[PDB]
Amino acid sequence: AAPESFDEVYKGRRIQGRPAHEHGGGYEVFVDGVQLHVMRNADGSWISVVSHYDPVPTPRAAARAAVDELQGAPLLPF
Amino acid sequence: TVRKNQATLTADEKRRFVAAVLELKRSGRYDEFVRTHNEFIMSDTDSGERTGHRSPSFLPWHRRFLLDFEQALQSVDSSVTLPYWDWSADRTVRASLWAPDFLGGTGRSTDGRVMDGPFAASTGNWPINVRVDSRTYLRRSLGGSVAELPTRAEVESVLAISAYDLPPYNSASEGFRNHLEGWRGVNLHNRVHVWVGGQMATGVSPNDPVFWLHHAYVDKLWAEWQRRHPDSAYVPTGGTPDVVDLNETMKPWNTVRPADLLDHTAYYTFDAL
Ligand SMILES: [Cu+2]
Ligand SMILES: [Cu+2]
Repeated sequence: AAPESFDEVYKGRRIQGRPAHEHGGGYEVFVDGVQLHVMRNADGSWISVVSHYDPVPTPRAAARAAVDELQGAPLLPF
Repeated sequence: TVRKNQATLTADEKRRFVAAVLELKRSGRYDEFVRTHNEFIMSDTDSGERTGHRSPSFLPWHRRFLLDFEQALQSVDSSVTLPYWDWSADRTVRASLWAPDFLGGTGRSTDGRVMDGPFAASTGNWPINVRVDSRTYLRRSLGGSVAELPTRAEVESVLAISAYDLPPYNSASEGFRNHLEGWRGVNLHNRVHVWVGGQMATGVSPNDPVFWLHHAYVDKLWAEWQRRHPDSAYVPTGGTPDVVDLNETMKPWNTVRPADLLDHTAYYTFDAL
């Protein structure tokens, strides 16, 4: 049972999330329109491929962590 | 073939290790290791097939991956072996690991760019090609995202756990493998990736050469655990969906099993165990 969708501007960038060589994602996240691979762990936390070792509670938190990691840089698609 | 603590390498050993890594990068071989790891990182899932991570095969898979990489190093310079980083001992930004004659140091605060050492982008010798964050320079923020590396006392607490792994054989498990990996508990291996920051904190973490020294120490700790618990061995031992059982083969190689990898001494020894 997937998290709610979201859409906001965070540190100047548009982050979006929605229920839906990589895994089976039941949830999609985008940073300025580029898909960010994210994953849910057994305990309900989330990670993304630009912060894979640091679980955060929600997909929005994972999108925000990716924006923080990117420091303005465009995301490349997976 | 002896794996040595990085802190003990001679100047000649550091020079030869660096040169062999830079040749693997130059020739294109290095980036394919980064790519393989990223594919597993992105595919292993707690409710589905899982081989490289978040699963009992985290340890033998990384053992074989590091052996593949060491063999490639040895194809450039047969004297080179993988050193290990005891991050419980060498825990500050001042460790010689991070000196300009070895891996170089932390990234600058503006954009995390590493500015010294052989892998700094300014050398022209370490392009970041396999990437998700679009920038093409090595980045680090040592101690940025988490204040401290694990301590010896924390490592000891994990080494004392008797069971290798437990159902559900994923990031929710109790047992040694998942505590060493770090998804539960005081957190060893995951926290080191987070502590280094930059590419080491991502799905393309072998872009940083410290990846290999981190995992060589994680691999050493598995060997130490085995010595502490000679009545404990790899599980599961057959018929487990989505999980590599003891005598099942492992992707991507398909021709090796966890069983073939439990005893490191068939391949290398440590300076001290
Ligand atoms: Cu890994
Ligand atoms: Cu790792």
